[PDB]
Amino acid sequence: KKVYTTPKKIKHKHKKVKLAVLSYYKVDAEGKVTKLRRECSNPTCGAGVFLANHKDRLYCGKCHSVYKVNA
Amino acid sequence: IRRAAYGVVRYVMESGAKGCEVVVSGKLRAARAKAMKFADGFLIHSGQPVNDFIDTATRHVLMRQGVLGIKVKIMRDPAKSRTGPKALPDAVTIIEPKEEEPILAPSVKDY
Amino acid sequence: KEAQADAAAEIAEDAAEAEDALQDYLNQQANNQFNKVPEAKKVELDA
RNA sequence: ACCCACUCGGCACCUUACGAGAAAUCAAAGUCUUUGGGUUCUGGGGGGAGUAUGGUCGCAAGGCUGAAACUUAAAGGAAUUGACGGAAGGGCACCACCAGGAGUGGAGCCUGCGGCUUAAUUUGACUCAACACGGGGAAACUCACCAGGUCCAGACACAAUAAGGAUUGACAGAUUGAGAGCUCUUUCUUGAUUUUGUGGGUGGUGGUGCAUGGCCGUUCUUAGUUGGUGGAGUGAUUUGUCUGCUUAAUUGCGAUAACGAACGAGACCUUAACCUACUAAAUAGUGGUGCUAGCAUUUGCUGGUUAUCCACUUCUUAGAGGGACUAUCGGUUUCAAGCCGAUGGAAGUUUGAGGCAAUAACAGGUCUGUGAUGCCCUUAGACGUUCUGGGCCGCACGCGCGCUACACUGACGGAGCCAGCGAGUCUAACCUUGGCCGAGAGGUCUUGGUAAUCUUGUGAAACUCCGUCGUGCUGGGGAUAGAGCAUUGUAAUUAUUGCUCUUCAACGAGGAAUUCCUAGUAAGCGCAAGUCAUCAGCUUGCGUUGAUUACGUCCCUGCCCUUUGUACACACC
Ligand SMILES: [Mg+2]
Ligand SMILES: [Mg+2]
Ligand SMILES: [Mg+2]
Ligand SMILES: [Mg+2]
Ligand SMILES: [Mg+2]
Ligand SMILES: [Mg+2]
Ligand SMILES: [Mg+2]
Ligand SMILES: [Mg+2]
Ligand SMILES: [Mg+2]
Ligand SMILES: [Mg+2]
Ligand SMILES: [Mg+2]
Ligand SMILES: [Mg+2]
Ligand SMILES: [Mg+2]
Ligand SMILES: [Mg+2]
Ligand SMILES: [Mg+2]
Ligand SMILES: [Mg+2]
Ligand SMILES: [Mg+2]
Ligand SMILES: [Mg+2]
Ligand SMILES: [Mg+2]
Ligand SMILES: [Mg+2]
Ligand SMILES: [Mg+2]
Ligand SMILES: [Mg+2]
Ligand SMILES: [Mg+2]
Ligand SMILES: [Mg+2]
Ligand SMILES: [Mg+2]
Ligand SMILES: [Mg+2]
Ligand SMILES: [Mg+2]
Ligand SMILES: [Mg+2]
Ligand SMILES: [Mg+2]
Ligand SMILES: [Zn+2]
Repeated sequence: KKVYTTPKKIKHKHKKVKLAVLSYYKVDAEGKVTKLRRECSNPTCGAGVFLANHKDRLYCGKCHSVYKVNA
Repeated sequence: IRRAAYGVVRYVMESGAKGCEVVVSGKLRAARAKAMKFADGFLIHSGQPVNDFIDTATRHVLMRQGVLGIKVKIMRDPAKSRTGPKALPDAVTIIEPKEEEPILAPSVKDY
Repeated sequence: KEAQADAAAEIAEDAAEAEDALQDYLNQQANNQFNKVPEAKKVELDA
């Protein structure tokens, strides 16, 4: 055959990061829980799931894609 | 390879077959392909009687070394034919006459 | 000889075979039997 | 001199074999395990080797005498059977010739093969038995090639990670050929399904057809193989199975230490021929009558009418039978098998044509048909797989299968107008009539058909007729190219095909070579089927028109058969 030419530069798939996750429910004091990170408006999402915060962005992850909700 | 084949041939023959044939093609233990014919009794290889009497099958026996052919051919006693022609087209039988008591000046009987 | 006698047992096995000698359930309907309630919880839709 | 008989002693030959031999063979090579007439010489596995050394002879070259170490399991004899031979003798055949046909070989293009080119131009095959072959007519797919982008569909076993998250997905934006979260930016989501590592699997048009199955091609357009009782040999074997004769045939006749047999050939099977005789039919069809149109009238002639009825089976159809068995007679021959001619016959070339087809052989082709397969290689930056685009068509040239032509037995324009084998749409867009629109290509509205019912009488083509052209590359020929319109398909650019106009090449019967063919055959012609969304210059069948020439020979070629040689038997690679 030929056996391995290539121009270097391989790729990596994904880390998924690490992220100890939910430290985000904000209490005030003892024991009131004020719950940061607003929750999604669609029936498939039972308000357990939330919206991410970027520039211009509030995004539901439980919708894999669907329903951009902007505020 | 013989003991098995020859064993088959004996059972088929004893099962009343006019004849049968066993072929083994492949490679056993020797890197080169060899083949054996095993056949007994009577078989015709040509014509319509082929379809009528002989029954064949091939079978691939897959083993460690490789794969062998089993080609088996069984010919059935045409006498027993049941539904079909009861002999080869070859067969011609003449019926056997009977001794006569000739002469006997004519006379006649009555009723 | 070992082939001929091979067919001795082929006849034997053939001649001795010429004569020789509820969990009720039904999982089709068991899910219909287990259809009894107190099997779930649904409440949602805040804010 | 010659003839006949007889007898000694010669050179030989013939036939037997009592007898001998391992056998070929031997009146000695016989009278040898039932071993003794006399006598001389030589040999004791194959090499080493007639070498070394000594002695002796010779002018010489060389003669006589003549070891050993070491090496090696065979060397060797006669015969049997195969294989082969650039030996002899017999055959067979249009993949051989003769007598001829029609051609290829020259020309343009079509197609395949080599070559070169290429990022890649995927690859198998190289005399008959590679090269219009792989059903191989590749725009994606196909696809195996090249340029680049994804995904695991890495079972399962242990181990590691980890319920504080093992892992999964993605909006926009960057990015990308791309509304692929491929990757990255930000950070939601997901819940033990994955992940990481090892072991172990799995896919591969990756290698090996020189590891195989199976299949197929070839030997083979051939006629060979074998066993029973008997004859010969110690035996492997042989005779049967053969000079001749005859057949397409080891088909027979005849000769015969053989007789009578089986596989193969033959029989058989299919298809094309023949049925006024049997069984029938609105899904085939005729006659008669109602209904009905036109022309003539004197009764006639030529049509319409899926059922207005009655009758029938010649034509059509396919079940069952009949028929041919080279019959009758006559020529010729061992008056044998056969052969030939004539009459009759639907049929007399194995009736024509196929299918089936023994033993055996090849390192023939196929791992690129197969979830047939051993083993090798590869297996996440993949030789797995998928997506995007390209390539298999690339063009100084050599080879091969074809197609269309060079015209007046013709092109062309009108018109006469005649087949057969097929195929055709259910969870569907197949075969398509008819009416419109359009020069055409085609478009549109509908309709019959799962089919002897509709397409379809497939009104096909060559061909027949009446004209235009008049030998001038002409109006023969249609290569090449421009310009426009359509159709298939997501896609047509390197132009899928179709239509119209214009352009109007080579080719004026083709050197040496070489293919194919003996009757509804050749050749000319178009049709249907496969392939197929679109694409036949291909193939497989079909019918149409329909000749010239053999009816022989072994000259060329090819291949069988004996005879003969063999030191080959892995068999002349
Ligand atoms: Mg036979
Ligand atoms: Mg036959
Ligand atoms: Mg003797
Ligand atoms: Mg000639
Ligand atoms: Mg010629
Ligand atoms: Mg060819
Ligand atoms: Mg592609
Ligand atoms: Mg994917
Ligand atoms: Mg693994
Ligand atoms: Mg491993
Ligand atoms: Mg494979
Ligand atoms: Mg190879
Ligand atoms: Mg081979
Ligand atoms: Mg093979
Ligand atoms: Mg011929
Ligand atoms: Mg012989
Ligand atoms: Mg009839
Ligand atoms: Mg006649
Ligand atoms: Mg080879
Ligand atoms: Mg294969
Ligand atoms: Mg090609
Ligand atoms: Mg004309
Ligand atoms: Mg128009
Ligand atoms: Mg001209
Ligand atoms: Mg013209
Ligand atoms: Mg000519
Ligand atoms: Mg077609
Ligand atoms: Mg083809
Ligand atoms: Mg010999
Ligand atoms: Zn949501």
